[PDB]
Amino acid sequence: EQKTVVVTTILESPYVMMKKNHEMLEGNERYEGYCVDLAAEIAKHCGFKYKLTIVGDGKYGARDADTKIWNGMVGELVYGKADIAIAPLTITLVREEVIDFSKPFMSLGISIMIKKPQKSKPGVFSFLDPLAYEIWMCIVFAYIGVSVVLFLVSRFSPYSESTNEFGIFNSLWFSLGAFMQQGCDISPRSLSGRIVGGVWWFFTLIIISSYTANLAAFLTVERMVSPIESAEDLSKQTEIAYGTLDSGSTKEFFRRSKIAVFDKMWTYMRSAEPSVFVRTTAEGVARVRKSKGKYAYLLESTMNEYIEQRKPCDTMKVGGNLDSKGYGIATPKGSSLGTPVNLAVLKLSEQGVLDKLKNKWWYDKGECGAKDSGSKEKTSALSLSNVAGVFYILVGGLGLAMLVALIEFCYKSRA
Amino acid sequence: EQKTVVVTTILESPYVMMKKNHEMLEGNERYEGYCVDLAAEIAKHCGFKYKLTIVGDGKYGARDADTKIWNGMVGELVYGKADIAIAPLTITLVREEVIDFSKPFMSLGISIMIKKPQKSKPGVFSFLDPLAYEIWMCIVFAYIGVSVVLFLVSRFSPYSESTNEFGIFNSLWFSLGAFMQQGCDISPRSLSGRIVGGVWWFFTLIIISSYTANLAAFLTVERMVSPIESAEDLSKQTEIAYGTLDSGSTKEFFRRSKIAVFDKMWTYMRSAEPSVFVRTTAEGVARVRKSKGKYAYLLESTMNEYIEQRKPCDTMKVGGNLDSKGYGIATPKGSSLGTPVNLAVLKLSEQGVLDKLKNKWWYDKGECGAKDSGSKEKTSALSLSNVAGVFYILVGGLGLAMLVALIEFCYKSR
Amino acid sequence: EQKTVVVTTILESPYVMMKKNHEMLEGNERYEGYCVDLAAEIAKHCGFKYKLTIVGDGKYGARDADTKIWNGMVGELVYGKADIAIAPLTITLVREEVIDFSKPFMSLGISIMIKKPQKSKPGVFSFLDPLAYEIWMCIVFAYIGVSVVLFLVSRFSPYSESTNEFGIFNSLWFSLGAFMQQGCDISPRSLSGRIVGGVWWFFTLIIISSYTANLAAFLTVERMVSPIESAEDLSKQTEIAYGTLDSGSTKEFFRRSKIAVFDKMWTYMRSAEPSVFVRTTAEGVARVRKSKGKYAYLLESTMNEYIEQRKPCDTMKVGGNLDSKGYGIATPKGSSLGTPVNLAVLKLSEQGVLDKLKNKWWYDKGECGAKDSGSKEKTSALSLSNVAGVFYILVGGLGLAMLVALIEFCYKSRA
Amino acid sequence: EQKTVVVTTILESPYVMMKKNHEMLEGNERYEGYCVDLAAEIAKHCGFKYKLTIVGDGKYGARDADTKIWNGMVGELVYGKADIAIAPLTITLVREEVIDFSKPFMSLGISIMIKKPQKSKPGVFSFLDPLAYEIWMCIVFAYIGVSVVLFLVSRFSPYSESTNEFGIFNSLWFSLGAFMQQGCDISPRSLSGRIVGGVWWFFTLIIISSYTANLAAFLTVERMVSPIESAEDLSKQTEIAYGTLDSGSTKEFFRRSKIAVFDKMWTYMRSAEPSVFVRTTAEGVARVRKSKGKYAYLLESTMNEYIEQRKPCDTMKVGGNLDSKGYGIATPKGSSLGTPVNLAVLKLSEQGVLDKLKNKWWYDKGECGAKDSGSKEKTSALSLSNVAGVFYILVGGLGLAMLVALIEFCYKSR
Ligand SMILES: N[C@@H](CCC(=O)O)C(=O)O
Ligand SMILES: N[C@@H](CCC(=O)O)C(=O)O
Ligand SMILES: N[C@@H](CCC(=O)O)C(=O)O
Ligand SMILES: N[C@@H](CCC(=O)O)C(=O)O
Repeated sequence: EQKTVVVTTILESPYVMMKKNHEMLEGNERYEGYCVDLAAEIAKHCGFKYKLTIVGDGKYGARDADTKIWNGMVGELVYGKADIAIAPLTITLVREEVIDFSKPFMSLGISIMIKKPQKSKPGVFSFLDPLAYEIWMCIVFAYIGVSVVLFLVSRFSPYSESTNEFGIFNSLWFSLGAFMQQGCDISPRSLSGRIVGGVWWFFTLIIISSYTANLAAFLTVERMVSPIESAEDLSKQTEIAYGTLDSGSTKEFFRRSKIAVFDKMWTYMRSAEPSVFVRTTAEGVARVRKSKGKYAYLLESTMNEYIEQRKPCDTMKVGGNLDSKGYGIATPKGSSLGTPVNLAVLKLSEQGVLDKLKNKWWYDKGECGAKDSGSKEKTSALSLSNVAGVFYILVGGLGLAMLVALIEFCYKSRA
Repeated sequence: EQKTVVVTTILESPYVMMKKNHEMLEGNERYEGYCVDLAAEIAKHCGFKYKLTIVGDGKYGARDADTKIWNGMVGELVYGKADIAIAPLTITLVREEVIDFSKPFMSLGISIMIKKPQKSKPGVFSFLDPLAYEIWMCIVFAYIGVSVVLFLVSRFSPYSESTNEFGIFNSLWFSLGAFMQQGCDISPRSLSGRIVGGVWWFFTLIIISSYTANLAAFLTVERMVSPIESAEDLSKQTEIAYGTLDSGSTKEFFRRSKIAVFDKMWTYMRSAEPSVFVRTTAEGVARVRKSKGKYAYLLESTMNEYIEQRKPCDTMKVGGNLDSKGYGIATPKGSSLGTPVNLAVLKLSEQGVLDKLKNKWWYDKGECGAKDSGSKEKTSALSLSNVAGVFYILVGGLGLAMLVALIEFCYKSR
Repeated sequence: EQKTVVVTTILESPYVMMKKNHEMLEGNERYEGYCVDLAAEIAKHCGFKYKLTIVGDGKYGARDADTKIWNGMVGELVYGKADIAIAPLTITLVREEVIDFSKPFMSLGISIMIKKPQKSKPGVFSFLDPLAYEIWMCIVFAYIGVSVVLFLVSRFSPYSESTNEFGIFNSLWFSLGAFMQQGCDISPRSLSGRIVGGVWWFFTLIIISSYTANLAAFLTVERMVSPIESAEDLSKQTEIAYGTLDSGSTKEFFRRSKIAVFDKMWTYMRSAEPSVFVRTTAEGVARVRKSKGKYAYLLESTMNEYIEQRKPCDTMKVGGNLDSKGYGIATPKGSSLGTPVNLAVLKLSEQGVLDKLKNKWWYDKGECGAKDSGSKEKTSALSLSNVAGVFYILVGGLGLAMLVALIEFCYKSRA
Repeated sequence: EQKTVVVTTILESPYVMMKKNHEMLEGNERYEGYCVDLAAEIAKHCGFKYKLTIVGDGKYGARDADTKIWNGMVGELVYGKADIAIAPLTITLVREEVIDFSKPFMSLGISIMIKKPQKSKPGVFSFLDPLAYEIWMCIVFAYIGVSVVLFLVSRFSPYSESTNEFGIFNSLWFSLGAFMQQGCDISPRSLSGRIVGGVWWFFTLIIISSYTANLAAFLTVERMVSPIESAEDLSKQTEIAYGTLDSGSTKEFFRRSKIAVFDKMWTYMRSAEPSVFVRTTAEGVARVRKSKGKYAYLLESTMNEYIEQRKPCDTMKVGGNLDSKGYGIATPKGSSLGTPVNLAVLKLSEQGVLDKLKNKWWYDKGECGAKDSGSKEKTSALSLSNVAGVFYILVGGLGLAMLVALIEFCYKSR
């Protein structure tokens, strides 16, 4: 052995994660993840020891403005602080000119991530929502007064007061049957009473119509929600905001491309304020979760499709991949080990362990059941929950009437 | 000029804007006069130092009557206190008399701006809206006629008369209960009466279904409708006062205008009470936003559009352009600089840099861009104020209902 | 002297029009219009003899790139067959370099033009349209059958047929009461009759709801028509095609300006086939009038304002002016007439005689001005006409029942 | 001294187009398109002389079985008919090892294409649809319970036998007459009975209002049917058939892909009985359009998005595409032409000129703006089919109703 090769790597799940008790372990053993396995396979096949090292400045890095200095992991490769890079370093021309890459071993595209919109489980009494509290309260008050006036008018000295059935209790019973439009078994005969009947009928006719119309409009508006799709709406949408990782090559791609859609996006991202960019993936996704709908995030599809299956399961992909790129193992210019590394990559590809490792690492952590897949878009049908409440009132009424009849029996058996 | 010039300029947000560090920036670097420094191409060719200098009077300037004294920009040019102006100033013959002008770099016109309309409170009797007056009337006459005809045939000589309930009072009662979809105990029991009952039921079914459908449509889609649209409306104006900027050449234009509609407008604005004119852009803006429903302000369309995208997005252009005029460079008569700089404007129009000059200010600040019907806030509950009218009718009817009973009681007292 | 200067002009209303008796008249009096009047003021100020001449090739003309031979009126002015031109020749830089122009005497803007949307005249029976013919037919049969079956089953012997009131006529009367949801005076007694009643009730309950829902939808859709406004979204609309005059200045404007919306307009004008372009203003207007709704036209606003006020009145302005331009008297390079002509124009402008002409040729010619004022038809409410039909049925029913009572009298009166 | 080369190409409609003067022109003039002007630009940079020819086999063509002797388009290179290929051909290692390939000029991947869905014939019982299934049972059980409780409370010794009319049969009849608003023959005389009578009315009012509202919502903004969410479903179902273009590189990709779903799909298509593979793009299109969506076709998405715009717009992409692959120029081993064109491809790749070509050959050909619903349909009346179901129920009810009377009469025949 000549020397242990110094390897640079940057923390991102599931490529690299801290071990449960890494502070107790050896420097190489401190880490666990996809890249730890791939590095051990390279170490086996190429036959040399290695030292895992975290990137000190913690970013992939790009050309510095107006200085042409390189920072990040790329910086560590060109200024000789380390010998080989095993990390999600993406291949693009502007860095190919100064560092060398192996053959690609994984494929990816750009993706968009948003919060899941809502969980709108209907309330036990949502059916009242069209009319609001005040109207119901005033309807209740009017109900009483109508019966009281009808009764008082109906019973007075004909100066023969017994010649009508409109007692107090019947004077209540009539208004309720009137209000539900169920008709009645009796009719008032006085001029005053006929006036009262007319006006209560008109009141009913207005109210029921207004309620039905408003409810129809309410359900119709919901149908046209039309959520954002295919990333095209973000060309014109402006209530939403979006941004990307800093110093990543997503940013270079957006500011360098000239396709009118992505040119418009870059114009937005360079003019939108305050700064939409974010310095780490973890707090970027935390920013999306906090914004609870208003801020979207752009990221590599591999990472997006890792996250949405994790425990919180509160976010999802939208749209397809916008382009295509690949990952590669990287090494300094003219490093003689680089071609052995390419051979190792080719052999591990042919042996299919690149499949083995991915099938190990992604699906086991996919503990979310992926329920509510969207394969049944409500079928427009009005579910029982939306009106459930109404049955409770009916059942309670019938339950009450039993007790009423029982006390009526106990009365009639002793009065 | 002494190989040096002080370029007359005015702070107007679409064309010249103060930099933040204005306490310490000085010279042209206090601003971003990209609207000028391309026309300074000939200033580059001649190499003379140019200072973008604030116009001393802070205004477009004017020419007095009688004395013909020239104010602000105009004064300082004609008095030789300044030498060249690249200010956003209107081409007009009254100024061509004493100064000369380049080819205009862009064209614009008179525009009119009002406070953006907003939904008002519902009327107490707004529950009537879906059917309009005529139908609400005709229903009544139909009801009367139907009751009378039901009465008549129901009291044909039975062979003894009055062998049925159907008196005129009872006939009105029956027809009223039948319209409202309520339990009516008595029955025609006879061919002509049954015929009358049928059609009346059909009629009431159709009316009710129409009303509910139309209201449902009404509550889904809203349109505020602007109250005015044209200069003709401004000639038929009820209360909304209007006037141009003071010292603005549009005012002189109105004084000059001979066409009968504009002459009537001018004579009104002359005969309107004082403080009908305003002296500054900010004053007009503040007056318009203060004028919830009382005043309207006239300004150039380019400023109107430049404001419309600012915050708050609560003002709007209405109507078309009233005329057309150019904006251009102005200079004292016969200046050795004013002649060749016209070549700059020409060749820059050929280069088409005018498009960049526009975009950099009107479109880079698009900000408050397109809003449309895509998604809406929840319609929310129907408020109590929107149907309140109905309750008053009910309580009024009940309150009335007692009096008839009391008078009946007193009537039968002897 | 002056050798009878020749003036070129192109026929276009209202600038120049044929005299109705031009078949036999001679001289400049053979014409009428704005321009032939204005020629008299030029002759007044210059004091020369002149002749009107019709443009042979009938178009204003353009560079005709790749051959670079001018044509039209401009052709006649540059190749020396025309001494001076007085016509709606607009001033543009590509012309000023070949020919001189005077000071502008009138101002113009470009405008869009469209057909009126035809008014939705109500029908005498428009109220039936929600429910389609076949259902209206079949309801009658269902009614008849139900009534007959109810009668037959009601009056079959219970083991005695006098025990129920459900005679044939009463059986016909029950069902009509039931359909309109207006209750009834009597109820079927037997099990079979109760079954029939329940069935008919369910049927009517479905029908009435379906009718109301459909009608509400039908009205709602009408509201959101949202017709083309400001006409710039013709850059986004594609169902409606639009043309432009050939060899006119408008045809140059869309190639020569380079604002993005006009770029895509010009791209459309390039690609659309059959060609949107047209040879003469009259037949372009004819194209718009016949190809109602789906076709549109671009023209100078002065000409549009002339057209839309004429008696056919079937077309209108839309949107504002796009830019600003003017017309001037024109003359060859170095012609001595040019400056005298400019002085004449200046004098007539200051003397306001330009208006003294214009007023005669537009304000008197307009004879259509009907616009909604004071109140508006379109606002919200249903017209009487929309439900007119219903009142006729009611009136006819009441009118019919009189004759029934009269024949009832005629029967009994000789018993 | 002089030298020329022969080129292979294929008439793929977005990439190469037959010029109308197809009778007698040369291949360097017969054709236009993305491949044609790409080749012209390449020859502009590299300077070499060439002649265009169609691939003589006219197809991609399959590998020779068990020998892999190359197809026409590759053989014309390997067997010296041509020296350079510029065609929509997939980059793959099974080809790269035999011939060299340029840097890819585009990145693309497989997608499904299916027939655009259309309105189906309405179901005979579609009148049920708005109120959902479970509710209908609850209504029935509530009706029964209400009738029983009414009867019991009506008859549990209200003080006794014969004191009231409310038999159990009559109680059920009352319950039914109260729901569907109609004539009420009798009424509860007692408090408990009136309580029972009350709430049922409120319940029926709510139910009816809800149904009629929702149906009206349904008939505006239809937005219906989505038969396939992704090829996942296509792997779960078996009714709709599918397959790739024959000899296509998709077939080789599936032949060796280790993903369980794709391996299942491969084993199925290999095991599929009828002719699932098609030889030409035209065949795949015609087969899909014919099959009314019962067959689905796999292709590279860059064709799919082009065909989508070629009217009629009756085909659509679904799913977010499958994978990523490159298209590039190819060159046989040892050919000197290889690197001097590869450097030109690199030049074009870095200069971005390809974006002009993409605009010229895809986006300038965009026509089908009906995607955005640029025109608004107009509603139509309900057909008899859309409600026909209820009539059968009515007639069946009457038919049943007649039989009871006869059996009753026969029962009372002794
Ligand atoms: N780490 C990626 C970028 C990741 C991202 O921006 O989402 C790169 O090397 O560019
Ligand atoms: N811009 C105008 C002032 C505003 C106005 O005329 O109303 C001018 O140059 O005088
Ligand atoms: N004669 C007009 C024609 C206007 C047009 O049709 O565009 C001109 O000078 O261009
Ligand atoms: N014809 C291309 C693509 C076919 C496919 O998509 O499988 C090739 O075989 O290279």
